[PDB]
Amino acid sequence: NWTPEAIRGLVDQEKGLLDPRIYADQSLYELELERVFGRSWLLLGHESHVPETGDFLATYMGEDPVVMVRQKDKSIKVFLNQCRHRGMRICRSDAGNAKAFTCSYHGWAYDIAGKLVNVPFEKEAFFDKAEWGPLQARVATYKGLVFANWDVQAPDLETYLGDARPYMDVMLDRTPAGTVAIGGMQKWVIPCNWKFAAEQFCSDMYHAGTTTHLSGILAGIPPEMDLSQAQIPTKGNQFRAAWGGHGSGWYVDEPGSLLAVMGPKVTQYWTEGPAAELAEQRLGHTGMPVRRMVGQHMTIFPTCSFLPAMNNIRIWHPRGPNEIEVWAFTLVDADAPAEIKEEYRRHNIRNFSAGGVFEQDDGENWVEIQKGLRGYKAKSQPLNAQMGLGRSQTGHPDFPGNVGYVYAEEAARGMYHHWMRMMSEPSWATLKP
Amino acid sequence: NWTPEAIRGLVDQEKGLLDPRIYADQSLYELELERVFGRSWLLLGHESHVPETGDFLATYMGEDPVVMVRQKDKSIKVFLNQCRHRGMRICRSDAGNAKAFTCSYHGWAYDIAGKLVNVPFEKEAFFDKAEWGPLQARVATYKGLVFANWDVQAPDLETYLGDARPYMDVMLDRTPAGTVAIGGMQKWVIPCNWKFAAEQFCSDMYHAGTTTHLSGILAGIPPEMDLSQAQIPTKGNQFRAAWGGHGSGWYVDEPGSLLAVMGPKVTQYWTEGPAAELAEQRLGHTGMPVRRMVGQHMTIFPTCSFLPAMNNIRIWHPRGPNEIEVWAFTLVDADAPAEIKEEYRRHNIRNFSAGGVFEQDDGENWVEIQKGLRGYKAKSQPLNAQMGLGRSQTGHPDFPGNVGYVYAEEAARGMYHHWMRMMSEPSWATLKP
Amino acid sequence: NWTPEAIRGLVDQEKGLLDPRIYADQSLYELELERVFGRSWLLLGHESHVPETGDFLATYMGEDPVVMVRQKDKSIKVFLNQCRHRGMRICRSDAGNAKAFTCSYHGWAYDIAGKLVNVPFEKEAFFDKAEWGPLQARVATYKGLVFANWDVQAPDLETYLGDARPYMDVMLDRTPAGTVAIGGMQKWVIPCNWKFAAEQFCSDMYHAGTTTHLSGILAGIPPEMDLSQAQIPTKGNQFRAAWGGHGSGWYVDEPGSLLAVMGPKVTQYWTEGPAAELAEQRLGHTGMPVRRMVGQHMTIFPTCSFLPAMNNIRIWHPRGPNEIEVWAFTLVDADAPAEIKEEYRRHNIRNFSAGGVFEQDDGENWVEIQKGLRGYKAKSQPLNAQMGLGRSQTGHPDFPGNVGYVYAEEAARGMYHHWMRMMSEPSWATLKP
Amino acid sequence: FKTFEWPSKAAGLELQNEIEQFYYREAQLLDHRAYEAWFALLDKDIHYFMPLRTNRMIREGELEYSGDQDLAHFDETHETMYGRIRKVTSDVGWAENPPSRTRHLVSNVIVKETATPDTFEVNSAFILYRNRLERQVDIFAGERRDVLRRADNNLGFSIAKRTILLDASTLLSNNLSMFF
Amino acid sequence: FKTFEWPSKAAGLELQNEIEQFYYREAQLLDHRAYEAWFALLDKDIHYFMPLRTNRMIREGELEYSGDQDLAHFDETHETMYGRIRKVTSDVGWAENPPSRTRHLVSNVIVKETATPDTFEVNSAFILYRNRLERQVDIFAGERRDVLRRADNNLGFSIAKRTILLDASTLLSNNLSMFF
Amino acid sequence: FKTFEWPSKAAGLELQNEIEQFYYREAQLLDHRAYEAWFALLDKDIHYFMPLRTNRMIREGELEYSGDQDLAHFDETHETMYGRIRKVTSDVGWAENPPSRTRHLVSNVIVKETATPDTFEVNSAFILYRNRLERQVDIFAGERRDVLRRADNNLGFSIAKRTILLDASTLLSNNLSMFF
Ligand SMILES: Clc1cccc(Cl)c1-c1ccccc1
Ligand SMILES: Clc1cccc(Cl)c1-c1ccccc1
Ligand SMILES: Clc1cccc(Cl)c1-c1ccccc1
Ligand code: FES
Ligand code: FES
Ligand code: FES
Ligand SMILES: [Fe+2]
Ligand SMILES: [Fe+2]
Ligand SMILES: [Fe+2]
Repeated sequence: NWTPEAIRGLVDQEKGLLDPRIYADQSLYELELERVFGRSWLLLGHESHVPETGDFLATYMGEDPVVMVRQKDKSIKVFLNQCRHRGMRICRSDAGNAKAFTCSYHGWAYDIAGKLVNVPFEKEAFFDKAEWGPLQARVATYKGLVFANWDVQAPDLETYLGDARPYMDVMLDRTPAGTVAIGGMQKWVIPCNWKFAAEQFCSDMYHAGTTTHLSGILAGIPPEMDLSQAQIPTKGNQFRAAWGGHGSGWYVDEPGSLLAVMGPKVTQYWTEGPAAELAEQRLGHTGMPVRRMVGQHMTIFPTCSFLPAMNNIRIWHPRGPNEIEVWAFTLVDADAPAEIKEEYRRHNIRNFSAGGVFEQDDGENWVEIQKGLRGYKAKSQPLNAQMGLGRSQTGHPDFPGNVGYVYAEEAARGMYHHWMRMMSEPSWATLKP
Repeated sequence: NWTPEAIRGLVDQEKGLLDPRIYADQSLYELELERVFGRSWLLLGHESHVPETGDFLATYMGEDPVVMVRQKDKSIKVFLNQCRHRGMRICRSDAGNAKAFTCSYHGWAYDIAGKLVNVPFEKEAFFDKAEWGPLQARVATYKGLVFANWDVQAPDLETYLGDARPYMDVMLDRTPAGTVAIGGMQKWVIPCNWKFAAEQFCSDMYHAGTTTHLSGILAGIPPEMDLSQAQIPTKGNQFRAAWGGHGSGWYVDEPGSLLAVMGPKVTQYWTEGPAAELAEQRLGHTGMPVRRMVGQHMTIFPTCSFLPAMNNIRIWHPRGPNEIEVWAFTLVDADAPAEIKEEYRRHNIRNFSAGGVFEQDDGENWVEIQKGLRGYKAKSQPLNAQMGLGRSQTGHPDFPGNVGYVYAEEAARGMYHHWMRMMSEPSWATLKP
Repeated sequence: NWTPEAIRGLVDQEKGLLDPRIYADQSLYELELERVFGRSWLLLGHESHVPETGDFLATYMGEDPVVMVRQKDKSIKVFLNQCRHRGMRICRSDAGNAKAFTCSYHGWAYDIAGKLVNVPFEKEAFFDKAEWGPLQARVATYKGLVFANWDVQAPDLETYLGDARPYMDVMLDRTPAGTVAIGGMQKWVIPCNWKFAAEQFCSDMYHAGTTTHLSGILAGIPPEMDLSQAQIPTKGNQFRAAWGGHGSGWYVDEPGSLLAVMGPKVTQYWTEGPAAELAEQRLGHTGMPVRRMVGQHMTIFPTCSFLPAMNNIRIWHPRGPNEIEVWAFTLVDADAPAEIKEEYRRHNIRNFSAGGVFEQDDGENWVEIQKGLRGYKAKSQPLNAQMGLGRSQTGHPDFPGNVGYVYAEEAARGMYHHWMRMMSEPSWATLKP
Repeated sequence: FKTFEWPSKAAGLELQNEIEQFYYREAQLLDHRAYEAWFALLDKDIHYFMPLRTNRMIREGELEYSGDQDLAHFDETHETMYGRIRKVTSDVGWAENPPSRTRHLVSNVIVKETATPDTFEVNSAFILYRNRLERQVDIFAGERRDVLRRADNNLGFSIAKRTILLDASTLLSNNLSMFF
Repeated sequence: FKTFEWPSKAAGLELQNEIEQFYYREAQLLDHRAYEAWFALLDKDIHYFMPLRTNRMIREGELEYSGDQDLAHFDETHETMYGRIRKVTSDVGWAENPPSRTRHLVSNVIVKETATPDTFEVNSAFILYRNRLERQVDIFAGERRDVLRRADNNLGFSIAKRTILLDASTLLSNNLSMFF
Repeated sequence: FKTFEWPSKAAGLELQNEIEQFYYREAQLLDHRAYEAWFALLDKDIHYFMPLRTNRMIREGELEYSGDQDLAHFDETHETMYGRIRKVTSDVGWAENPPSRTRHLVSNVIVKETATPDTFEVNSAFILYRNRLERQVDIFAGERRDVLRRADNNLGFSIAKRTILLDASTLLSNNLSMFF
């Protein structure tokens, strides 16, 4: 048993200290499924994954399989992919179009809303069907992205997102046409804890600007150029959300990393011309000079991560303390030129799939970290999250909210600090913004 | 901790509700091994598996490997397959004939009764060998079948079986010559809880009359006939044992199911002619119209299941909450014509092997169910076992015991009720019938 | 919970009884990592594995990855192969030479002593580097062999070894030139508890004098000779250390088994001629007639095993209660003839690697034992450790320390007794010699 | 089932090639779920057999495989194979709806003549890799002993007999919903 | 991606042999990390492709694979393949330094002529066994559909196109740091 | 151990077929436990070698394999293989009594001539699948580098030298109770 006291002591944001047991302990894992995944807003995909009536995506909330499905009234319904009779999976494929769903075990039939409409031999054997359909999640959409939450007490999505939204709009709100998902969702398995993946995208430009991605960068520069010429960006900022453990980081004015990653046509599109002007115009209300932002990472706590200029998105599905699945897709402006959509597609494949020249080095690190945490002494001393400690300020002229340097772990400490709060505060009365 | 109070709360036969944690909880599993498998009568096989002196079969009682061996005095002994010196497996092959057993590790030698008869270097290094043989189980036969129980305080097998016996005798007591096992014991692994398997065969005709086995039936009907023409059986009954969690269900008068599974020759043998009338005569003391019973499923709690018309028998070997091994064989009447024996062999392979047109779809269902149970929300709400609630009664003119309709869960509720009883009552003083 | 009293009950050296749960219990295992591996002297290898400045070996202490590295001043350091920033492996290959070590995740650079010497962006984001390097182990040497211990309160190596040292010298101190390791370390995985393996090499000549290795001997005798004529020694002795759970056993005079294992050239080298005479000269003061010792097994508790005349050395790395890794290497006298060195290499490969004609049969036995222990009844009765009970003596006329017969379990009882003590006594005030 | 009794003179280069290509084509049909096209290969008198395999002491090695009057994993005729093809192509056939993804890697093809013209006895090795749903992987390895007759079809041969010797005692898979 | 449309008349023995041998040589380059020599085999107009694969009800089976407009596991040109070769031979390419140990087992080779003389469409099956670090094992199975052109190099052919059909939906490996 | 130096001009069809058929026959002997017949294939001067393999950084790539003066998994002469054959065929050889079930899938055969007539240097790839007892499965991949001599025996050739390069560092099996 884990006391709330014992839990509060796992993360110290004032000293910048993290207890390594957070990444490996089985008991904390099972508590996370209740206290974190059981009541957070989790990303399921984009509206365009399910555009027409009956279109469905089978996905996860924690280790709970769920079905995301468009309704006739254009609403999106999300219910548990589990029959309340004997637990069978109702929707048994990845995606498609359904007129209804039928349990393959005993024939209990559901409408596309997840409502139990038929039970074979009901008169001869029975009970209200309106109470025996699968558990529904709350569904909210933020500019295309579809989110779900089990907990009726949890704040609404917008309140939950708070002052993180400006940095989501950088990617999501550049045109009145909105975003669309390029077809296809890549899925793969990494034997590490979800928090390493979530933290890296929340807070860790450090690893991309140091050693992890030297070879990724090398793959992306011209053949004639070598690493000794590689343009190091050191200008940038980091955002920690007012509430919720969200965080983002980005480079400023230095297109070195974006150009290597996304090529010249995407970099020019993101920074110069009609689309880039309109985006800055559309985002003027936040005051941000979005065209000076060249390469950004972000996490919406716990497990929604994305790279704005590059438009790669990922959902981390936890599979115990020692495993995750990565489900990845990419977005483009719905009204982007064919040539640009094609650039985003090819470079997202080249850099960020399981074969990606960036992704490869990420998983290699995470895998060894987790293996180390099997050791007793490897868990006996805190890890260092002291970088940038006491250096952030809520009054930056360019960027809103709690802002520090690009190489910092203020967003990180915020993430672990909020993880700790969700783990130690049973009741939303205290937990809410 | 799992207190009796808490254990009592996992099953509710009054309201017909099941806590799905019973299928997934590791702690409950460890208790099951002690409280259920440690003290139930478990099927090890048939007498004809070990026909001659020294003939043995290596099998399991839960996760304890045991040896079942024919003795010199024609009795059968079952002992733990584990040397009390340092734990080595005494009998290392699946089956065969032995004059003796010798531990491969330090040469401790055993007769075919499990008795420790030789310890190498005993005089130089030592203690009474008579106290150091492997643990022996109680062994009882019921009409050809060999059951074992570790617990000297448990009821005897006849009492344990109680009013389930008439329904066993439909399969086992049809001829004065008895039954014999077809050679061959199939073994395969399913990643699901043992209770899903035991309940299906205890109580779940419903799944075979709805969706699970539609393609199974399709595979067995004439090439010219399609699914629509397959007559739908809806006539039949279900039995719940007075004591012990045993249950059975069968179709009455409508032979369509049996015809597709076993074909016309076996269907004929079971229902028309001399052998069929001899069966009804031998069982007249029950008053059951056996020739009208056409397709039957039964579980003798916990893990002994069979299908009396088709003579398929299975033992479920638990392997943690998330896995079983299935070990399967088939029985024929010993004096049945050779032609009928061949038919029984062929259609058991075709239907109930790991590649079986029926079996295939059971494992597919169970696999996805257990997978769902990894989720937090998936274990948070009860499962519905309300079918036939209140509708069973003890006075049926044709079939004795607590009897209701074929599509019901009275047998299922009884099984989980008894499971609950063994899990929460340490003493046989309160537990016995 | 595992209280001291409960832990004391698991092992009874007076009666010679072992509770089989010690090999299977997950909770006991995790305590082991803390109370046994966390404060024992663990074999990491031989000095010649890291002969020159910056030579390293990536190894383990329990499940903690460590780096063993030669320093300019000729001392050897051992540190946790884990970066304190976010846990990454600092040294990512098996062995080689290093000028420094750099973390692949964020570029924290370390010198060959494991001192944190450069943090990228330290000036602009930060804390004292001297306090943030990997945890350091105490390192001690005994006649070539490198041990490490985390615990600063533990006894020093010599005191830890006590009167086991003369039995080690039989292999390690035969020449003023010392020993050298042959190149290469074999590594393989066995799904069994480490204690089976440690005990076998501590106390178990019995298994080689009975049944385990009948086919190993058969592989090493002349083709003209068959098993019935093989010379099975029955003469020898067993040592139990005064403190620490160390043990050894050996054959006396009868060179039959050594000849079958090592061939005639090695047997003669060990027993007759100038080299054997020098060894007798060097070691005689310890009271040992080394030239009569013809095949010996030893364990330094917990996981350092070796076979003095065959010079096969092994490290058992725990991987949970149900698995180990075996890391094997072989030693030779540095000044031995080239021919004898070659013979040591050939015969160690032939006998003692994962394909070894001896090693094959040990894994085979252990795999089955551990599998058996998944059973509930398999863990419910004590195992027999009564061999040689009250037959050992401390004033033996030919051998020093506490000495009994070769086929005894006195050295095993001592091993499990010390194990019990390490697991129940948390202070070195009570535990120390 | 002893070692395959290969002929001392190996089949000519063209026959060897013809039979290897037949298997390669068969694997393409199976790995692309062309179940009716594959079933057309089966002769009306096909015996399609996969015996049980057990752990025996050397002394009792003759009892390793299940016999003709014993249970087996498969023991099929043309009529029963048809029922299975009807099931595997069925919308209600859950075990293969959604379908698995399989790979039949075929090698070690040894060709042998029979007493009958254009009828061959063939030995080969295989690995069947089956991937199912999100994360299920079942690996099978074994040998096939076929009787093949030349035939005027897109593959050049038809299957008269097939026995599969699978390297497994207890099946590690939850089912055998695939074809060997 | 249906059954490979193999030609009625089999390839000549010499042609069959040459292409199998090409593949064996290619496997040796890859398994021995001769990345420079392997890249030399890629023609300038190379399209190297590995589509995503999904679970679909039979009635929606046509949606199994991703198209040219969707994401993929690989979708490469000579230029981007170059970058990958630069990374995999790089001291700071962590995913392959230390390098992995791989085996490309190649079989089921079916050769088909095209409208271009000395250009061939080739189908083949593989198992790629990848072992890495201490204990990591990833096993892949699938088929490759190549366009090969006759070339004056040490291998005999160049690769104009490669499509790899992997038997997987969710990849069970943490990455694809290997070449197919 | 660099890339196999295959000859520019490939072995002829007949020679290619003979050596492949040799391996398929050798694999059948092994997989059906014909240990005495298998052992007869080994010449008096056999060297049978399986080096250790370690994780190294690219700069230390030349140290990947153990050497002649190092430990190995196997390093055998005719006399030592003889003792291994007596153990594996012995009733009291527990590791293989009960025997395992193995499959040696052979492919990727490259044939290279030597200075000596009727003596060939041969490269090939394998997957060895080992199933044992109730549930144990050990999968091995690698390559073989053989020196074969034409021989007047049942199989066509005798084995003069065998080096096995296993794609493994730490062995994931509990033993190597099989032959490669
Ligand atoms: Cl790896 C990288 C390259 C270029 C731009 C960015 Cl934001 C990144 C990046 C930084 C931290 C986490 C994930 C991705
Ligand atoms: Cl699947 C089936 C077909 C025909 C007749 C029966 Cl009793 C069954 C059957 C019903 C419940 C459990 C197992 C099998
Ligand atoms: Cl197996 C053997 C043969 C000859 C001499 C000895 Cl000490 C042994 C031996 C005895 C116990 C453990 C390991 C090895
Ligand atoms: S599980 Fe869905 S109907 Fe029974
Ligand atoms: S374990 Fe059976 S004699 Fe030692
Ligand atoms: S983990 Fe080593 S530098 Fe970040
Ligand atoms: Fe990264
Ligand atoms: Fe069923
Ligand atoms: Fe041994």
